[PDB]
Amino acid sequence: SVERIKTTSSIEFARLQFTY
Amino acid sequence: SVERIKTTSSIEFARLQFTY
Repeated sequence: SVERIKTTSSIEFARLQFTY
Repeated sequence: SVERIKTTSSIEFARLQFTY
């Protein structure tokens, strides 16, 4: 089966992850 | 008297508050 990945417009969660 | 609450499109101030 085939699907589409939905991407959030906000990367700041991952940047907060990196900083923390 | 009634009014409408205006919400900012950016939540990262509160997330920075939490992390800090």
